[PDB]
Amino acid sequence: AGDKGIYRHYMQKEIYEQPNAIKNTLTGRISHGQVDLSELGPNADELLSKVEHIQILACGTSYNSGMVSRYWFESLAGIPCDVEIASEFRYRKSAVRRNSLMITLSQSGETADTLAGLRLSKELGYLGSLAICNVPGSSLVRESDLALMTNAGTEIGVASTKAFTTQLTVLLMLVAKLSRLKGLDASIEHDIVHGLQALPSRIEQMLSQDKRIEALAEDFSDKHHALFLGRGDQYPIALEGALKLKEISYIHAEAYAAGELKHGPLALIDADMPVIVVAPNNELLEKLKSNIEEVRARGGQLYVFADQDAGFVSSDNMHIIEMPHVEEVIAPIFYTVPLQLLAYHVALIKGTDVDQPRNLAKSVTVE
Amino acid sequence: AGDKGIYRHYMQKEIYEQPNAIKNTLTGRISHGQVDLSELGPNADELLSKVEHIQILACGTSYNSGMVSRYWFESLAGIPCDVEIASEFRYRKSAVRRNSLMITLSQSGETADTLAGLRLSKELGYLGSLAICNVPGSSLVRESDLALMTNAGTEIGVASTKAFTTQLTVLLMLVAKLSRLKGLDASIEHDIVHGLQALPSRIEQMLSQDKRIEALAEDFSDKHHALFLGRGDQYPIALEGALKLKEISYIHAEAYAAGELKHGPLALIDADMPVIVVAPNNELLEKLKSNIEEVRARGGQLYVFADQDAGFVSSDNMHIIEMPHVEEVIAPIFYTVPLQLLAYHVALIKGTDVDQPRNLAKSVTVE
Ligand SMILES: N[C@@H](CO)[C@@H](O)[C@H](O)[C@H](O)COP(=O)(O)O
Ligand SMILES: N[C@@H](CO)[C@@H](O)[C@H](O)[C@H](O)COP(=O)(O)O
Ligand code: NA
Ligand code: NA
Repeated sequence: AGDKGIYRHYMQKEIYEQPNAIKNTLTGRISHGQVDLSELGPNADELLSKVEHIQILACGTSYNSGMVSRYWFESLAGIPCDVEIASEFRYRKSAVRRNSLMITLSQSGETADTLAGLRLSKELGYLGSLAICNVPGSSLVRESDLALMTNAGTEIGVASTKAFTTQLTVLLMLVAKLSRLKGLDASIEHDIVHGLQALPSRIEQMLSQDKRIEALAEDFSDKHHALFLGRGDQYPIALEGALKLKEISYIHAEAYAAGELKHGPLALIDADMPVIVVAPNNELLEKLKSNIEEVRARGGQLYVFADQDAGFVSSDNMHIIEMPHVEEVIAPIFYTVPLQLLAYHVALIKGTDVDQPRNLAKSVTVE
Repeated sequence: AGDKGIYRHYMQKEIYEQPNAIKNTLTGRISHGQVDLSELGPNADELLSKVEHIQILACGTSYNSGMVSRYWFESLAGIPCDVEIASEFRYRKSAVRRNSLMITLSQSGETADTLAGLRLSKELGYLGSLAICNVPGSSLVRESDLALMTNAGTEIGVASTKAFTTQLTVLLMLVAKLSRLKGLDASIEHDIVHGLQALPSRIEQMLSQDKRIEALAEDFSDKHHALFLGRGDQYPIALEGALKLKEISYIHAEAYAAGELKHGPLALIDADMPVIVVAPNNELLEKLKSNIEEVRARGGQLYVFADQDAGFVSSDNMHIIEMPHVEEVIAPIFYTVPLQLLAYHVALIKGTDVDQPRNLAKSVTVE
């Protein structure tokens, strides 16, 4: 499988390779401050400029990356985007949108549900298909019209880390390139390229503070439940942080849109169910603190990952886990890191099988 | 709040009122075997025929009804449909679709997030708005262009039951009416009207077998977790059955698309986490049984709600909970019932506050 070097597990290694991985993914693609996707060929732009809707299919952690990207495609490139679990798409009769581009996200490029949604799509009237993948020569790559490799290097750990952040990096580059094809304000693209060029050092910063996440992991290591909350583009990061905690600690962690906490889940919260919040602004955190106060009688606690610049202050049931300020455009990618490290340190404390969590496999090559 | 008559709780009452409620919702709307929405006025059809995309906003149980309907709008009326949590829509910059109809679903008609998504939408370029609601003269009704009341009678129980099934009934009628405006095969509409006219007696049948659900409730009443799985149009019913179990039993029940069980959650399953499956076909059940077998060493068990006609047979770790055959078009509505009764009987056994579950309120009139 490969040399782990100084890391104890492939996953830890892959988490620490994120900066170099994202660097590698940017290589050849940034030319004079603009996204250069010329690796796609001379007719690529013709197709891309035709796109009026983007459809994304994937499973697991790859669906979570697609979900983040939808907020980018719509808010920044102004393009309608839908993301769907691959198995759900493949078994339903769908209404295909005018001039829709079909994108599949997959680390392995072999996931059966995703490969099937792609095969099916060819007969449904899509403008064409684009594979974002980390494995060259894999089926999803071979069978798509276009492919943008993430170039993260091989990922051996079953719970994906660098493949996810490099996927979001390729996605943001596509959003950039599409904002330009649509003749949208050039600042949209520059903000993205700048967020991207900073990203590697911003994660390297996040990594240097791993010891603080380790301490936090002690408060979750004996818990059997956890609720992860996020709003907008951080909603999917909360999805991804609960998936990672499920995957390698086996804790029953579920994600929720922050605004729906009150429409149900507050009834479950007690001391055995910590609530994590991913990069909330002030207005949202005020609501959440008011919600957690409703459950103080049961020891409800909020754990808030947030920009030190927001000025939030920890209280007895609200713990601010301060992070460096970072560019809004890349914040979803950056806030993933602490959630990967949290899951990893909980797994270490418990002594679970990080690189091969029970009953899971790197890629599900069967439907 | 009203006479409970012979029922112990408003919720139980509201669950047993479903047949009469759905009847009441169909009243005046079925004319010579076709959906008659003429209550909307003379220009309604002009607008509706213009629709090329449907956007639905709601929270909680109302979002779950919208999610079911998306599969109907796309598979039957051939119309692109997107459903979004109201809070998520209201805080993001979205890409509005060409000729999009905006629909809000709300029992109370006052939910702040949903009312806000509606207000915002007026300035975004939607063809117009339609409120499906159970409270007349409520804000969402007053402020929308069109409204289709569910006429379920008042719902006092905090966890919604008849408002949800009457919402899905109004939704299927709209799908029918739109298939006709698009000049689609007339059978689509007749299948729906027939499924609908049968529905009341089909639920009355489901209700007569309440004693069998009660027995099943004993197997969940001491559990702290539960995974609900569903595929396609039953995926949202699994969402709704896990929400109900969360709401009134306080058990940590989460729903998952059946095809993603393998992409994560299988690592969590043990004896303290029963897996429920909602109306799977043979192909899907074979996969799920193969998945549950992977976790036999930890006592993993599947509880399958399914058409007696499928011929499924119970085994030591797969319990078939047989149901009468029903028309495919209304199956999502019918399979909701047993999940409402399961939650209700678990709550009864535990002695939790069914009609006012801890920390919840009928409608969340604040954001
Ligand atoms: N390994 C898991 C992610 O941590 C799993 O959910 C994975 O994301 C899923 O199987 C999709 O795999 P793919 O990206 O290779 O398509
Ligand atoms: N009462 C709950 C449903 O059982 C809650 O989630 C509710 O669905 C949500 O508040 C939406 O309310 P509404 O339908 O009145 O808009
Ligand atoms: Na945001
Ligand atoms: Na189906």
